[PDB]
Amino acid sequence: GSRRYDSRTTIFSPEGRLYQVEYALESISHAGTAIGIMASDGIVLAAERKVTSTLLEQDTSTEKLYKLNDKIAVAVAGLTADAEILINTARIHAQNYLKTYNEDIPVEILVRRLSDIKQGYTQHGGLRPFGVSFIYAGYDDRYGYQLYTSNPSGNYTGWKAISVGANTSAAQTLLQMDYKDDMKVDDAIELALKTLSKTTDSSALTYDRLEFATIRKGANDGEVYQKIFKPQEIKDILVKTGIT
Amino acid sequence: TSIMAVTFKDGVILGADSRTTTGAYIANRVTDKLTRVHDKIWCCRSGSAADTQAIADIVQYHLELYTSQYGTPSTETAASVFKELCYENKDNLTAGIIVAGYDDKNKGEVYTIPLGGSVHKLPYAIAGSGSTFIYGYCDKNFRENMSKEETVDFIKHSLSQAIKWDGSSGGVIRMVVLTAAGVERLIFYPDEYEQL
Amino acid sequence: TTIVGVKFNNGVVIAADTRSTQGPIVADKNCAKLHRISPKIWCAGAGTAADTEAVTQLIGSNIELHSLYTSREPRVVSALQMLKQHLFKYQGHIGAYLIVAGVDPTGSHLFSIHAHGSTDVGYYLSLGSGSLAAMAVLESHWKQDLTKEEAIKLASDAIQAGIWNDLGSGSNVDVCVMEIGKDAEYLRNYLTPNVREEKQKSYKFPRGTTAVLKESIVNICDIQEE
Amino acid sequence: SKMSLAPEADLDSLIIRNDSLSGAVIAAIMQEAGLRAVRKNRYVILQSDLEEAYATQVKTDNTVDKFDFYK
Amino acid sequence: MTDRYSFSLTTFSPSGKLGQIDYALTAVKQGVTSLGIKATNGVVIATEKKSSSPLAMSETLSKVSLLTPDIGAVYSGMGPDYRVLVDKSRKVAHTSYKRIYGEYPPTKLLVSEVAKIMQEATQSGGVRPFGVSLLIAGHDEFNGFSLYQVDPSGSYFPWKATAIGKGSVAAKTFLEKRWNDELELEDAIHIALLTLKESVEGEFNGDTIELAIIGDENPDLLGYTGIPTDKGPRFRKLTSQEINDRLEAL
Amino acid sequence: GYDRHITIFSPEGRLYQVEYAFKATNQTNINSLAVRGKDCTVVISQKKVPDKLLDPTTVSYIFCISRTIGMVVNGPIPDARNAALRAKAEAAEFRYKYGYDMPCDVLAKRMANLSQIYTQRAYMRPLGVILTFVSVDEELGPSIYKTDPAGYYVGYKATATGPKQQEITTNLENHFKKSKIDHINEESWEKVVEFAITHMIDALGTEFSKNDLEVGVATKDKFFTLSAENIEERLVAIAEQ
Amino acid sequence: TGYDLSNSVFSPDGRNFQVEYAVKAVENGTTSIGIKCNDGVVFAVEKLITSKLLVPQKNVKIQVVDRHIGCVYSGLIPDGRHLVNRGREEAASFKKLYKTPIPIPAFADRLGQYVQAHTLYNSVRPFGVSTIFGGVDKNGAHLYMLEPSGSYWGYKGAATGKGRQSAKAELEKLVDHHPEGLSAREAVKQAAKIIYLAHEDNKEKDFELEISWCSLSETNGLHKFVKGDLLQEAIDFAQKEIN
Repeated sequence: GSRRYDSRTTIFSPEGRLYQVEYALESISHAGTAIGIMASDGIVLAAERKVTSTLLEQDTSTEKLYKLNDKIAVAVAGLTADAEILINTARIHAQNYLKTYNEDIPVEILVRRLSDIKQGYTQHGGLRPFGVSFIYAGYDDRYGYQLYTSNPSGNYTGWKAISVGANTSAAQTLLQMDYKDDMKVDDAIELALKTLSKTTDSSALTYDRLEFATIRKGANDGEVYQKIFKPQEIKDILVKTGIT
Repeated sequence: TSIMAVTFKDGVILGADSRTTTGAYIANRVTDKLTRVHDKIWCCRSGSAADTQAIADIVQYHLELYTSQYGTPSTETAASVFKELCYENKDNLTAGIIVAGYDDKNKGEVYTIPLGGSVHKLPYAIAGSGSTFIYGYCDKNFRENMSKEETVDFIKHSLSQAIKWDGSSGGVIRMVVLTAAGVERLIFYPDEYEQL
Repeated sequence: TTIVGVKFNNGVVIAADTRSTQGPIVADKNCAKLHRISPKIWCAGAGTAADTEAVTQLIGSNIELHSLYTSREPRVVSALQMLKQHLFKYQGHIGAYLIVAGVDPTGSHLFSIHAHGSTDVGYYLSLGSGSLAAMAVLESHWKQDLTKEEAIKLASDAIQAGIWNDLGSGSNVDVCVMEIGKDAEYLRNYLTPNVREEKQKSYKFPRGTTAVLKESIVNICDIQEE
Repeated sequence: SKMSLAPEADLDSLIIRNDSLSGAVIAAIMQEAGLRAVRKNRYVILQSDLEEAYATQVKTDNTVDKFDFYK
Repeated sequence: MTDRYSFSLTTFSPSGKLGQIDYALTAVKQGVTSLGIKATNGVVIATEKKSSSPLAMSETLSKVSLLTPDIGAVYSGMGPDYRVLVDKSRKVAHTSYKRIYGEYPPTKLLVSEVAKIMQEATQSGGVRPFGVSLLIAGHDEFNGFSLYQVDPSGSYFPWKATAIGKGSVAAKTFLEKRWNDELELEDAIHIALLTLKESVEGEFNGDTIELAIIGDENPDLLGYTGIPTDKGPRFRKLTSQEINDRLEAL
Repeated sequence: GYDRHITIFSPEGRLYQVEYAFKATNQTNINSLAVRGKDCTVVISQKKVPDKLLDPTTVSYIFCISRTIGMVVNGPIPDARNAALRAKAEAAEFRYKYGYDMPCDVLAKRMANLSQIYTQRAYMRPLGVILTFVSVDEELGPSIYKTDPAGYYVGYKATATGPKQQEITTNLENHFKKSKIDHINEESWEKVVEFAITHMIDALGTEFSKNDLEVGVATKDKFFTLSAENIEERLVAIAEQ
Repeated sequence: TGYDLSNSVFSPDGRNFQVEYAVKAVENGTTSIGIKCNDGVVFAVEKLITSKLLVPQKNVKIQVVDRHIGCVYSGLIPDGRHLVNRGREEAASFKKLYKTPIPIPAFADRLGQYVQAHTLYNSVRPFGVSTIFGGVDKNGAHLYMLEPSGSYWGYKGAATGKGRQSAKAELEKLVDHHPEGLSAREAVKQAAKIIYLAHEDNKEKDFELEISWCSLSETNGLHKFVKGDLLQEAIDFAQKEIN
């Protein structure tokens, strides 16, 4: 019957571990690198694509930066296919909360909601877990700027600066020596590019293989404007900060 | 509306009028009330225009499927499918239907299904609105096993009277002659049948 | 409302008035009343105006899909048989009255379909409040076999007569001619009976006539740049 | 060129059909067309024989033989 | 009688990579060559006919198809799996966007509804991935022309010109050097054929090379006149005579 | 192990289980030939009745789907009846919901899509019949579409199926190579049958009695199979030529 | 290797092993014949008497369906008694909807789909029974035999069970001598002769003969049991010749 062909993707191992969730972590270590830095007055999200040929039109392309409403953007690392599914369930839950309380969703709710969806598949169902890891950059008046990473376990914790994707270890050690608490949005940009410049597989770092988006409070009246940079602002900011 | 079917020596003959009213206003003076639900089993419709048209498309679908699997239906059989759509839904549909068929093993047969939902094998039937006014005229004049010339004249005199006294009937009298020959339509114009 | 459908030799011509009403008050002086189901199958709707709009769009999609799936041009009787079934399932709540006209590889057809799912054939048809005023004109001049210039005149006369003699109809006559083996011709505003005669005066007020309490500006553009 | 052929027969008809063939399969095809010419009793290899012999000793179908729905 | 498969048949092999999406990407590399080029005033997509036999007609088979009047598609991989995915592509375009907003979906939009169909062929239970890769060329009002590739994984990408199938390695090398920014739809047609001539060893009749443009609108195919607001279909598959013109233009 | 029982890909990249279905087809030793007339279609297939005990009438491979559509089946007969019964239901349902008769193409395309769902679900097994539909469609004229367990189908100028289908293909090709048209031309439907049987006697080598063949002919608006008397008339016409 | 464990899987050859196995389970049952006479059908089944405790003439293995379709089977006795039970729904249901007794070629079709369905999933076991069933409707007599695979055919005599070799060889000689179509009244005495001959490879445990017939002209096309004298005459007829 059906039992013969069954993988069983929800059992414990002989040592009290979940093999299948471990392996989801492994496939996230091949995908492109993504970094987020938290300054006093904004957040930088900066991600390196896995594609780079010139026939590909990377200019209009967005596969790393998504807006969830008008205050919370996420970056993706993992299966880009899988990630679009969780993003529409998040987009919808972010909006339901605005419908029922006429007040923009706290960052803490929208992150805790996505985590439990992922948790859900390893608890029951027998479906294979999700193969995605998010960095949430968002702004709320309660704590100011906030940064959160969640992985395919569903455990999320806040951060001051974090990185998922290739060489997670190497990227964290470069940031750790340089980061300071008095950073402004100008200072953070310069540390983000430089850290991707030291880890990239290819020695050259180009404007076309980088995606980049910030959230700054320099929008008037105590508000926040999310901009996902055009390819012509990235190009100018790579010559300004002296990476090329 | 005023329909009828008269079995005769070779098969069976159906006849109906072509009027469809919505109160005093006449919507259609030329409408076919004799529908083919198979190539040897026709039916005549009276009652609510919609209710019976819904039954006639659904019976046409049940009998096509019957043919592709089990072989040619009988007239008996076709009558029993109407029976199951009328009786089950008799709280929603108003359906007065005559089913008239020609087998090659039993000649012409007539089953009539009045508003209730029962079958009745009769040697000739009348139904509709204008039927009331000719029950007496037909019972005097119907002999069994008449010749095809005589039977067409017997159906025309009938509905002639049904048209003259009823206000819901009128226009052309169509006819379907349903025999071993096949399907032969006649039509009788208002000039012709108002003298006889 | 007045709607006529007149079959002739090589096609069918279907024409309507343009006045759309909301009780005694004319809602729109000029409005679309001929709906397109597919490139060859036009229909017109009387009765409740929200019901015909919604039903033609629903039978539009289901026949557009069906068209791409079989790779044939749609036959008129498809549009008739999907309407019949969908208007019955509701037991006659939906108050849609349509004249579905169209051409196809079988020939031209012209049907009428009422709110209960009852359907008929015809060579002339009418619908709406002033339907009886159109039927008198059809009966008077309709003869079997007409030419395209002739049939178009007969169709617009009937709507012409429905405008003067029924209150529900007014303004323009729209005609729509579909010939066998040709592109459908939608001839918009084909007869204009009467335009609004001038006013006696103008009424431009001098600036400063209204009294204004306060003023503000409402930023509609997205949150302004960084 | 060694063998006696009708000038009607033409090699250009053959070359397009198969997209793979080797110098030893070709050797066999000519033998077969010239062996079949003996049954008909024709001095020359007529284009009927050449065509028949082409379709035999080729095959090369094991992979899309009845599994053509991979395209 | 029952379905008792509810468990994924796609699991993570112990070194990442979902085993079944790797394999399916191999059946996409066995398929017949297919390629597309984007210009500043159109898009061309072209593919080669494969014939079961000389008995089989090939005109009856559609290997290029329409999704909407402005978006056409062409595939590489398995024939059966593309047929069912084109029909599920038209329903979901009509039901979650045509009825609800009127107009036909934008091209960005439509690719995402098709990518969710693919994705849920591994997340869900009992199934395996579609064995096809799509190219989707189309035209929307606020971004011009665009060209997309939707892979059996679900990932999509905008390209300027790409190819897939068995001659994909050779074809994309040639297109890398030949493509430019200024291009006509007439010039691109000449590049699309020239490449696909190297990849097809079989008969190169204009019967058996199916080419289709998403160029500009055809007042003639609209089917009705007298509405200056409506516009014709931008898609147009070329007949066999017209393709034989561009061959003698080589 | 569990990649070759169910329908998932193998590491190589091929649906083994589907591939195994095609070998299940040629397990009855029926051969068939099908040609397009000028206004009709003719399909002959051998009919071997093994034992004396079997009643020769019930054994049949030609199934009447509608007036418009005939269907000749190659393969094991349980799956025959299962695909013929599902075909009949779709033929009726089409008529009901769209109001005209189901064309040949549309019945062929509905079967390929059910066939696809059967190679994509895990618990379903693909049906091991190859279906060929003959008809005289009203829009496109004479037609033949041949469908298979994978879910691939295509049009045909003429076609054969069976164990010795290769021999029969060579003849059907040789004929369209000389005449240089897509279809046998002869107005009458009686002489397309005579031609048909000639090419089977060549391709199989077998001489046919009237019982060894079972003949089906689609004309305008009726599809019949010929009675055992009528197949004897045809074979006197081959002998007298 | 692993292709035999499960149903609805094919081997590289193209076979369903579970279905090939089920025919071996049919092969153990008792001998059962069916003779199509000119006017109807005669079913006859060897019923083994296992022990002196089993009650005589009380364990009928002939089940009727409607009023005119006899069913007799060999194989797994509970499993046959389920396939008929489902068959009493298909008949009673047709009769409700079309108000005519279900015709025999149509009943053969309903059963066929039902058995064919049970070779399509891993989740259900294939039926381990061969059926012989037939009767008389307005188009004449028919006889059918239903393999556990799901195929069925017309027949003029059928057999199943251990004695299928000797029986099918004897039904050939019965259609040789009587090519006109033997009489129904006579075929009772001929069916008896085919059970006693096929019971010489099984002559260890004596048996009790059951016969039933459905003829247009004898019983009005209604399926009955042969009982009383005509049955006690049949035993005599076959027993005198094979002495």
